[PDB]
Amino acid sequence: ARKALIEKAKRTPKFKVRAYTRCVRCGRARSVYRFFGLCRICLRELAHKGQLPGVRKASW
Amino acid sequence: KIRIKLRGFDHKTLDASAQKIVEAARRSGAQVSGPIPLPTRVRRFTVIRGPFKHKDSREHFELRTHNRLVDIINPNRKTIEQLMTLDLPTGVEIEIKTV
Amino acid sequence: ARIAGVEIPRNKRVDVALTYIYGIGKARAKEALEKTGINPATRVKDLTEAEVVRLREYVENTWKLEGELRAEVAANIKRLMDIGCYRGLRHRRGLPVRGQRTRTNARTRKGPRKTVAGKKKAPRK
Amino acid sequence: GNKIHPIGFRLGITRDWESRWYAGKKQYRHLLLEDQRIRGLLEKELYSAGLARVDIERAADNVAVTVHVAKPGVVIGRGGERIRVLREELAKLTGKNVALNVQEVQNPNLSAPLVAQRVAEQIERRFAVRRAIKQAVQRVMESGAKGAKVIVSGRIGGAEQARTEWAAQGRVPLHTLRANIDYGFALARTTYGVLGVKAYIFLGEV
Amino acid sequence: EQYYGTGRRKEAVARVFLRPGNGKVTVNGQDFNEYFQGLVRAVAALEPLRAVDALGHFDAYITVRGGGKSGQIDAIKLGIARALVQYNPDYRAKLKPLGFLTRDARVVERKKYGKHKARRAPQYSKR
Amino acid sequence: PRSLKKGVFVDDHLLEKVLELNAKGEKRLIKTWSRRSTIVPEMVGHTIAVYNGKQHVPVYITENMVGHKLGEFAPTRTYRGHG
Amino acid sequence: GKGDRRTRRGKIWRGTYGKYRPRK
Amino acid sequence: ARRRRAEVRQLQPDLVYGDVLVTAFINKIMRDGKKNLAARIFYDACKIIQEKTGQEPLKVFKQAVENVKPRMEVRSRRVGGANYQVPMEVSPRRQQSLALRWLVQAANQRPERRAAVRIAHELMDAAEGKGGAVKKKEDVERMAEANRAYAHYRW
RNA sequence: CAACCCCCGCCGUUAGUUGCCAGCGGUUCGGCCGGGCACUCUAACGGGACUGCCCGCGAAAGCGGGAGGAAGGAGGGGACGACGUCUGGUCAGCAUGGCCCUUACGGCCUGGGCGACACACGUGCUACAAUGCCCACUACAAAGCGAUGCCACCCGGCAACGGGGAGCUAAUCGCAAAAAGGUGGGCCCAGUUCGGAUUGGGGUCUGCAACCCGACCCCAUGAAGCCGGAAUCGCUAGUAAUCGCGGAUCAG
RNA sequence: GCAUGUGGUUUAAUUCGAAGCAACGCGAAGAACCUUACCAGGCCUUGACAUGCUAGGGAACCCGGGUGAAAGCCUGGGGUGCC
Ligand SMILES: NC(=O)OC[C@@H](O)C[C@H](NC(=O)[C@H]1NCCC[C@@H]1O)C(=O)N[C@@H](Cc1cnc(N)[nH]1)C(=O)N[C@H](C(=O)O)[C@H](O)c1cnc(Cl)[nH]1
Ligand SMILES: [Mg+2]
Ligand SMILES: [Mg+2]
Ligand SMILES: [Mg+2]
Ligand SMILES: [Mg+2]
Ligand SMILES: [Mg+2]
Ligand SMILES: [Mg+2]
Ligand SMILES: [Mg+2]
Ligand SMILES: [Mg+2]
Ligand SMILES: [Mg+2]
Ligand SMILES: [Mg+2]
Ligand SMILES: [Mg+2]
Ligand SMILES: [Mg+2]
Ligand SMILES: [Mg+2]
Ligand SMILES: [Mg+2]
Ligand SMILES: [Mg+2]
Ligand SMILES: [Mg+2]
Ligand SMILES: [Mg+2]
Ligand SMILES: [Mg+2]
Ligand SMILES: [Mg+2]
Ligand SMILES: [Mg+2]
Ligand SMILES: [Mg+2]
Ligand SMILES: [Mg+2]
Ligand SMILES: [Mg+2]
Ligand SMILES: [Mg+2]
Ligand SMILES: [Mg+2]
Ligand SMILES: [Mg+2]
Ligand SMILES: [Mg+2]
Ligand SMILES: [Mg+2]
Ligand SMILES: [Mg+2]
Ligand SMILES: [Mg+2]
Ligand SMILES: [Mg+2]
Ligand SMILES: [Mg+2]
Ligand SMILES: [Mg+2]
Ligand SMILES: [Mg+2]
Ligand SMILES: [Zn+2]
Repeated sequence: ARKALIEKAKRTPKFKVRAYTRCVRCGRARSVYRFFGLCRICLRELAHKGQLPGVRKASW
Repeated sequence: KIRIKLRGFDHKTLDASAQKIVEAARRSGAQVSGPIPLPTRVRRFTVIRGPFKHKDSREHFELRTHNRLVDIINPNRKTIEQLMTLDLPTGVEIEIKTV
Repeated sequence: ARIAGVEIPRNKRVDVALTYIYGIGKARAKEALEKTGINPATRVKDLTEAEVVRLREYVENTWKLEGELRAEVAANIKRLMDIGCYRGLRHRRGLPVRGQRTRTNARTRKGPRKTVAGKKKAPRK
Repeated sequence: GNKIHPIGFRLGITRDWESRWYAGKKQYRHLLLEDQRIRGLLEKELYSAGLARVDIERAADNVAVTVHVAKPGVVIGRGGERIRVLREELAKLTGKNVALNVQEVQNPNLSAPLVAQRVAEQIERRFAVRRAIKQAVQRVMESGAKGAKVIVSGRIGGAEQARTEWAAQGRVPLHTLRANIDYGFALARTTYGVLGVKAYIFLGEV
Repeated sequence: EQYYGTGRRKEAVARVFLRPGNGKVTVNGQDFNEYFQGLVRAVAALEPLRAVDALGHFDAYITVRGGGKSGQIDAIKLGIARALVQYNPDYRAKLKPLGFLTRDARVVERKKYGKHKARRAPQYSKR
Repeated sequence: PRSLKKGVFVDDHLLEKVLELNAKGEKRLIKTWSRRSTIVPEMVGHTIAVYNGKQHVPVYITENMVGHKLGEFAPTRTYRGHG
Repeated sequence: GKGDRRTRRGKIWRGTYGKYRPRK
Repeated sequence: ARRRRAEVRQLQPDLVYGDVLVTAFINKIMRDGKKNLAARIFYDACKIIQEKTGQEPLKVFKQAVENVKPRMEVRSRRVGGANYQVPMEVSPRRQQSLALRWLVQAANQRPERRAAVRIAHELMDAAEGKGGAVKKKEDVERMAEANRAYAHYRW
C-alpha cells in the first residue's frame, strides 16, 4: 500500500484490463473482497467492531 | 392482488415488520395469505485470522438476507390508506408489486 | 494384415488394429472402417482378402503416415532449430518446449536424474 | 493470539451493530464506504467531546447518524452553531440528507470506549501508568458495574522493555455469552512510541 | 382409506402411503423393484412389514426425494414402520425390539478448516 | 494462438516504420520494444533489433520465420550452466 | 482416466465439454 | 483404547442367509464403501459354489473359516536384551477376524481372472484344507510352537 | 471447565408463495389447470432429557445393566483458548518510536523478471488396472451462485465455440450433466481399449496484447510407470476410504 | 509422471518475508501488461496524494498537431463564468 499505487488504483487506465481492486481502507492489493471493497484483514476487523451491517459470525 | 416481498438482514425486525402488515390489512377489510417464510440466502466469508502466514486458522462470517412474502387478496382502499402511514423498522426493505 | 508398411496384428479387432501404424490413433481408425464399410468388431484374421485391400487403399492414400510422417515431424523441429527461435533452443537443449517449470519435474524431457553435489542447510547439518 | 473480540462474539446475542441497514450486493460496497467516511470525520472532529458510539441507521437517500457523546454541548456548540456546521459538512461528504442527532452518554464511567480513552490521554499526558489503571477500574466499579478490567500494553514508562500492565475487579466473564460486556480500545501516541489500552466492563447478566 | 408415516434419513425424505390388498409397491411412479433395479439393500426397506407379518396384506404408494437411493431405503423402511402404528398402535410392541421406529441420527459431518475433510488431517511427514 | 477472426496482431507503430522503409526501398536498421508483434510477410529481408529486457538484438528476418512473433528470436534470460 | 482428455471422465474432471463429452 | 475397553460393532444380519458372519466377510471384500459390488461378488461366488459342489454355500463358507481360524499365534515382547518372539493364544474374535481378512487377502492372490470366482475358489479350497489361505494359518501356527522355547515370557 | 449461542436428529404452534399433491373435478399425461394445505418443505418461535424410572455395586458422588423414548447418561458437530511460555510471527495489511534517502532509495512509463534448472526436500494430483477400462441407455443429492450476469431452446460446426434468442433483480428462469450406482455390449492379462506425460499440426475464447508465460477443442504422437528402499503420515463411525457438486479471488 | 511451495544454483533481475514440531498448495481467496516492491532502458522534480505560503502570469475547462515503445517533451485553437 505505497501511496502512489493507491492513487494509480483509481486512475482509469489506458486499458480496461489494468483494472485492479485494493482495499478502500489499508489499500492492500491482495485479499480484496468484491462486495465490501475490503481485504480479509479489514473485513475481519470491521466485522468484530459491528460496523459491517448484518454481518454475523458464522457457526454450524 | 397486492403482493409484498420482505427482504432484510435482521430476522426479528424483518418478522416484526411483517406482523405490522398482516394486522394492518385486517383492520381495513380483506383476507390475507399469511407471512410466508421464503428461504434465506447466506453469503459466507472465510478470512485467515492472522495478518501474516498461519493459514490453518480462519474465521467464518456470514450474511443472512431473510425473505418473507405476504399477500393481501381482496384489496380495498381503506387498506392502502393505512399502509402509506406505517414504516417502523429500519433494516427492512419493502418492495410492492401489484401482480 | 500388411497395411501402410507394418503388419497390424490379427486376433485384435480392426478398430484397434490400425492404431499400431504411425499416423493412426483411435479416431482415424474408426473413420477408415466407416468410409470402407466394415464391421470393426470382426478380428483381423477374419477379413476378405479384398476387404483388406479396400482398407489398404484408403488408409495408405489419404493420410500422411508411418516413417513418411516421422519425416515431417522430424524436419519440422529441424526447421525450428535452424530458425533460431525460442522453441528451437528448447528443442536443442532437450528442455520443455510448451512452457513448463524446470526447477522441479520436467523429467520426460531431460530423461533420468543426474544427481550432483549440494550443501549443508539450514543450521549446521 | 488468544482471545476473541468480546463484541463480535456477543454480536447479535447481547450486543447490537453500529450500522443498521439493508443493501443488496450492488449498493452495499459504497454505503459501507460512505459510513466509514462519516465515522472517519466525526471521530476526528469530536475527540474533544468524548464520543462513545456512532450509530448509522439508513433508509433510501436518508441517513440517521446518532452520535453518542460524553459532553453533548461541545458537539452542539454555543448558539446551536457547531452542529449545523457538521450537518452541512456531513451532507457535503455524503451528498445525501444527513440527519445528525446527539445523545448524552449519561455515565462515562460505564462506557468502555471512554474509560479506555480517558486512560490513554492520562498515559499521553505522561501520568503514572499503574496508578492510572487501578484508579480507572476503581471509577468503573464505583458506578454500578459488576466487573471491569483494563490492559495497557507497550513501552510502559520510558521502558526499553515493552511489557503489559493490567488490573480487574468483579467478574469479567469473557466466555459467558449472555454477559453484557462493553469493550473499548484506545491508542496512546507518545514520544517513546505507541501503547494500547483495552478496557472491559461487565455490565449485567441477561 | 389409507395409513401414513413420514420417514426421513440423512437428507432423504420418504412418503409412505399404505392400503391393504395384494403386496405391490410404487415409489415415485415406478415399481419398487424397477426403481431399485439392482440394489441388494433394497429388500431391507420392506423388513418393517415382514416382522409383523403384514407383507402381502398391503400395498404401498411411496415417494422419496433427497439423498441417495440407500438413504431413501432406510427412510422408506422407517416410514412404513411409522405407518403400521397409525394403523395399529399395538404394533409398537413388535417393532421397537429391532428398533424400527428409530430415526438414524447419523449424518455427514461438517468439513472443518485446516483439515482436508473434518477429520482427515493434512500430512505432517518428515521432521 | 490468436483467434482467426481478428487476423494477426502487429503494433501499428512498428508496421509504420517498415512501410516507410519499403515504399522508399531503404534498408536501415529498426529498433523496437514490441516483441509481441506477429510477422507479416511485409517484414521479410529486413533487420529488426528487438528488446529482450536488457538490450536490442538484431534479428534478420528470413522467409521461413513469418508465422511467429519477434520475441522468439531474442531470448529474455541468460543461461550458461551450473558450474 | 481422469488425466485422459479423450474420455467422459477426462472432460468430467477438466470441467470441459468436447466431442468426447458433449452437451445434450 | 486407553480409558475403556472398546465395544464391538454389532453388524446388520445378511440380506439372504441372515448370518452376521456373511456380512462381516462381505465388508472385508468391499472397498471404498462399494457395498453393492461386494455383495454381488459374494453372492455370485455362492452360486459357483452351490454349482460345483451341490451343497449349501453358507456352510462351505462357515466351514472355510474354521479351517483358517488360527488356534494360537505369535505376538511381540522385548525383555532385557532385545525382542524374543513370544507365543500367545488367540481370542474368540481375533480368530474370526484374522480369518476373514486372510481369506480375502489370499483369495485376491489366486490367478483366476474374475473376482467372484477367486472368492468362490479360495472359499472352496480352504474349506477343505488347502490353498494359501490355510497356508498362512498353518504359518502363524507354525511359529507358535517353533519358538515355544521362549514361551515363558508370557502375558 | 460447564452453562447461556449456532447447526444436525423427534414432535408442536404460527405461515401457504415462486414450494407441496394425499382424496376429489377437469387433462394436451407435464401437478399441466381447477381446487386444496393435508404431506414434503421452507423458517421464525416453542416443547422435549433430569441419572427422572427399574435392578445391581457404592457412606456419597458416581458406575455397570434394562424399560419407556426420535434421542440416554456431554445425543453428533460447531462457535468459545485461563495466568503465562516462546526476546515466537508480522515495520511488506494497517498503525507507530528511532535511524536513513529527497532532480532520489520518491514518481511515470515500455520491455524483461518473479515461471530461470547439473540437482535436493516438502504438499498434493493422475496412475500403474479386470472389486477395472471404454461406449451407450437409465436413476437418486445437498449446498451455493447469477439482470454489468447465469444463459434454457433453435441453427452452423467432429468439437472448443460462434450467430440468433426466451425466462430470471431469482423456493418461479438458469448455471445443472451430479459422479460413483443400475441395465446392455465391448476389451481378455497385454506396457494393453491400463497410464496420459512429451512433442508435431490445425482451431477456439478472453484480452490493447497469449514469444518469454493463459486455458480450452480436434487429429497425430502414446514417455515413466506392472503397487514403491531405509524411513514415515492420517483416521476410533456416518469417521476412514471413495465419488461427484458449489463458492470466494477472477477479463482470463 | 505431472501440479504447486522450498533449498540451492543461475541470472541484468530471478522483489520480499515465512525456517523443528508451530517454515515449505504458507502471506498469494487469481504474477502475460496491471498486480509489482526486482532488473534494463526513456522519462518527471512542490512531485501520482494533503494543508499551506511569497512573487508574477492566468477564468476553470475543452479540442487538434509534432516527436516518441509508451511516459514525457514541444506547440495550435476554442473559452471569459462567479463575488
Ligand atoms: N529441532 C531439533 O531439536 O532438532 C531436530 C533435528 O533436525 C536434528 C538434526 N538431525 C539431522 O540433521 C539428521 N536427520 C536426517 C538428515 C541428516 C541428519 O542425519 C541435526 O541437525 N543434528 C545435528 C547435526 C550436526 C552435526 N554437526 C553439526 N554442527 N550439526 C545437530 O545439529 N545437533 C544440534 C546440537 O548438537 O546442538 C542441535 O542444536 C541439538 C541440540 N540438542 C539436540 Cl537433541 N540437538
Ligand atoms: Mg505507508
Ligand atoms: Mg486483473
Ligand atoms: Mg486453532
Ligand atoms: Mg495471553
Ligand atoms: Mg501485548
Ligand atoms: Mg464427504
Ligand atoms: Mg452437514
Ligand atoms: Mg494447508
Ligand atoms: Mg481433493
Ligand atoms: Mg505511432
Ligand atoms: Mg484410457
Ligand atoms: Mg485404566
Ligand atoms: Mg386424478
Ligand atoms: Mg394454485
Ligand atoms: Mg429449533
Ligand atoms: Mg442415584
Ligand atoms: Mg465454554
Ligand atoms: Mg526475534
Ligand atoms: Mg512465486
Ligand atoms: Mg523425487
Ligand atoms: Mg450440431
Ligand atoms: Mg452457446
Ligand atoms: Mg453413470
Ligand atoms: Mg459388464
Ligand atoms: Mg518401461
Ligand atoms: Mg500388468
Ligand atoms: Mg478421537
Ligand atoms: Mg472444485
Ligand atoms: Mg465463479
Ligand atoms: Mg523467496
Ligand atoms: Mg523486510
Ligand atoms: Mg495462483
Ligand atoms: Mg510485470
Ligand atoms: Mg511495469
Ligand atoms: Zn484492508
